[PDB]
Amino acid sequence: GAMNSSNYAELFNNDIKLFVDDTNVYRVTVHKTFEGNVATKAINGCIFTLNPKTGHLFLKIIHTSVWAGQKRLSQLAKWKTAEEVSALVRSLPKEEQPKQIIVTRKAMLDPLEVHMLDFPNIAIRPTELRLPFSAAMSIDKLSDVVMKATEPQMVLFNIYDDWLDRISSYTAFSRLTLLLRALKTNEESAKMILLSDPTITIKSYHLWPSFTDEQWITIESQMRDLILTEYGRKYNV
Amino acid sequence: MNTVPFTSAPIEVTIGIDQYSFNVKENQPFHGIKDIPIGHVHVIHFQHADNSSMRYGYWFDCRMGNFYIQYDPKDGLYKMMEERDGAKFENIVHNFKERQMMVSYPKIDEDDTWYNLTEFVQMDKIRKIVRKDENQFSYVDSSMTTVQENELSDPAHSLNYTVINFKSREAIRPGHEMEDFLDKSYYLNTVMLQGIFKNSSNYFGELQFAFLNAMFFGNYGSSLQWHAMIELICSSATVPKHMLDKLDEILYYQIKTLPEQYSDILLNERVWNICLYSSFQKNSLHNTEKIMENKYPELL
Repeated sequence: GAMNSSNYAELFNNDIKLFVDDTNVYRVTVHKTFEGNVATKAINGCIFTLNPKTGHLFLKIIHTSVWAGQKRLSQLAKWKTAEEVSALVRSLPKEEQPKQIIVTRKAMLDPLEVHMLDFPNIAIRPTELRLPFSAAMSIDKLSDVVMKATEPQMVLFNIYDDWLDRISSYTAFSRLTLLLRALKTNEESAKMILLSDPTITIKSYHLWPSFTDEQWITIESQMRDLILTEYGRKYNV
Repeated sequence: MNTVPFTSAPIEVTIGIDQYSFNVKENQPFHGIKDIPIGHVHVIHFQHADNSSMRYGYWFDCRMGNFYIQYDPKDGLYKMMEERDGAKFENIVHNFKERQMMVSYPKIDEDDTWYNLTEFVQMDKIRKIVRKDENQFSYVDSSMTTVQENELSDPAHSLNYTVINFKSREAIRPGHEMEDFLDKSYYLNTVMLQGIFKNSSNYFGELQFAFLNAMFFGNYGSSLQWHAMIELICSSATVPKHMLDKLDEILYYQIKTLPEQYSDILLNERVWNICLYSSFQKNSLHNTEKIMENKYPELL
């Protein structure tokens, strides 16, 4: 069934599962043409496939050449996404294939379902959670590798860095989702928060600053404060 | 003109013959239906006055034999049976007509309804859906489930319709996932028409039979089958022009005959709005669309 607040700890049991998010697969700029009509230019995108228990990220880069001469691109992008998910599963050793894939948007159910007909025992699931994974292109290192690519490419990461060495999946996921929620609501402030102190660096093999435990508390509180402030502004509360 | 005699009418029952139906009172002297048009399949169905659940009946064709009805008090129902003694059968049927205890199949001569609803229905195909090969006629009731329903229990009593499933390997060629799911012409034309049904008339036959069982017995799985086969055609970009025109006719007459009051369970909002208005074939069902709008614009 659908994933929601009630069955949320299932994410952290030992059943392998992946979240798939397609919000950044087809990315365009919108501009005006010499004649004054509107036109789009596509930029590179990505699929955000993530194992919430282990932090492993299957960043499938979607090159703009994919779209050349195609119509109904926003529709194609769902199927292209399902295709790349299926191929990734097929690429994995059997014991590593997921038992579940959770699509963060309901319109992916049918394309994935169809592409996974070879995998009838992988359960394709929607979610009622409102996950911030679209803010993934607010993480500087991911945005960069995506925008630089010259071909289709799979770049692998751990989105938790080395956090699990000191905290549980549950906590690591809540941190991730709070950072991205902040990023999504006010990226300028969110990033300010993360980098104000130049003495805290990002390891060349990491995505986020090497905060101490005490410094993560301060950060997470600063991020919470950010998210609440933005809410009053949006709704005049 | 053919006859289906009844031994007796022991319990109060509403008897149907095709789209017609008569109330018959407990031990009212009723002894069959005469003047039944040779040339088509037929269905004689029942609903007991005490149990307005379980409609049941018998598909038959009088070219295949002399059939009669006989209430069974052990099993509690009107049973169809075959009489192999032609002499003995003409004798019962003549004595009953003489005594004039039979209703005449009430066909208006202008009326092509039953032809139109049964055009492609063949007894030989029915008896494959309802496998019971020691009888020439076929029993169906309200509660019989289909083979597809069974898969997601007793197979001796199953409706062996063709299984249609749009999210299946049958339906979707490897590598053409998106194309085949959005345009089912492959599935319709190669898999079903050429592959399984062999021709369009057998397809339309099962569609019509599926409708009819939904209409007469409220068979839910029959209703599901009927819509599947409509949707399959209406979700295919490439359909023979002769099928499109025949479908529009088939459907018109089915919508025309449905009881007005039943349009809520027998008609699938999604499929119909999809076929009439979203599908490739939106523009290809002008009579079905005209009649749906003027008669059930609420569903739409």
